[PDB]
Amino acid sequence: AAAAKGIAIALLVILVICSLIVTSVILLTPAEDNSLSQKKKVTVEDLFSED
Amino acid sequence: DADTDTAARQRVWRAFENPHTSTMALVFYYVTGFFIAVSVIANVVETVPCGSSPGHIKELRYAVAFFCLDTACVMIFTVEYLLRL
Repeated sequence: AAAAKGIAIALLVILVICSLIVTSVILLTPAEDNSLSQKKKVTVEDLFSED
Repeated sequence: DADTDTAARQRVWRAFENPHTSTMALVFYYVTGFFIAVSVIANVVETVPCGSSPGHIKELRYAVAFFCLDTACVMIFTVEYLLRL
């Protein structure tokens, strides 16, 4: 019981560390925000515009 | 009545085979069960729209990183299989 609870807590810690390692792995190749123009394209009208 | 179960690595891998060696076997089996559970639930949840699919990204999370979790867990599976061998 008490020893079983202690060893359960030990394995809980050694799985928490592995879960944190997994979080580090998933954040090792993150792409949260991608740089992109995300605005209007180029048409012939703006070519013939004074701009 | 005559099952005659016994108890350097020859006894070590038997102790691993033992379901309960207090400190060692409980850890060895609980952590593997956690790995298999997280693996199967990850394989399940990669289908729900909001989880990992273009089910809510058409308007604009769908982070394809559960593949890394699958790789890690199959790595655990194969290293454990090598240990069993």
